[PDB]
Amino acid sequence: STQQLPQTIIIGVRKGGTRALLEMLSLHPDVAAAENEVHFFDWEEHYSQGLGWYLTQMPFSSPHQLTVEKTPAYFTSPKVPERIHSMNPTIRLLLILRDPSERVLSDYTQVLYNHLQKHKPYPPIEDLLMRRLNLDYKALNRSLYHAHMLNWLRFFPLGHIHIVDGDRLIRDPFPEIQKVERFLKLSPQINASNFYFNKTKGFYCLRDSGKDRCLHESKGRAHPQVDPKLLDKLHEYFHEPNKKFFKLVGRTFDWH
Ligand SMILES: Nc1ncnc2c1ncn2[C@@H]1O[C@H](COP(=O)(O)O)[C@@H](OP(=O)(O)O)[C@H]1O
Repeated sequence: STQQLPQTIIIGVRKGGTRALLEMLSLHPDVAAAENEVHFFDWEEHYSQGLGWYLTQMPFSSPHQLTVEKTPAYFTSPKVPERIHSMNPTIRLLLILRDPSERVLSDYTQVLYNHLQKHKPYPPIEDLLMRRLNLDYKALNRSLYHAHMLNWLRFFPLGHIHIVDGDRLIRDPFPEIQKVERFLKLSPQINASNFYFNKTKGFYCLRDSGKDRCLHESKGRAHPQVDPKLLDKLHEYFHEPNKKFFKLVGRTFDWH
């Protein structure tokens, strides 16, 4: 066993289901996953240390294993594509995407939770979204998939960026995971019996080697109720950006 630079990276999107994807992929015997978000290419304190530092953060892997890490920030970080390209132009990238409006709500809910833990006030999402639609709200920008995808496609062939349907992963993960295995040239080792639905959790959980487990409590939070009129501004806001994205990647998703 040795440390190797990652042959694939889960690059985002933030709140798209990056942890679920990593854990599920790690069920494969030929996959070695970094346990934590590495934040190599996006944090200057990390990137300035060089690829040698990145290598030290990698899991140890056997000769027939792929090494993977997930850092959700990469996708929406302008500087990151060029840096990854510098490390490895032929790398295979995984991008997991959810409905952009739902992703916005997921993003808000996490930041709300962060504030609650610190006993700090945080405004209802309506306050952040409206001002007309508030275009200064950073979570909106992270859902502009077309805009960010353009930066990546300058450096990487579309064929080397596999898009995981995050909505479908939540509903029925196995078929999505099968496509990831194929994309990565992995043998189809994962099976439907590796997944079981937990009604208490409200999400699918993982079964392997006799051990059963659901994702961390921070994964799968209830979203707030939103003024319907505001939700409609939200859906409308993304309607055209979605069209542009569908044409860019040659694929449509069942989004609002
Ligand atoms: N099996 C699973 N268990 C829990 N959450 C899952 C899941 N599969 C997908 N997810 C999604 O992963 C999201 C978090 O993504 P990330 O790890 O990138 O932050 C969750 O967002 P929500 O908490 O809004 O429901 C949830 O929707």
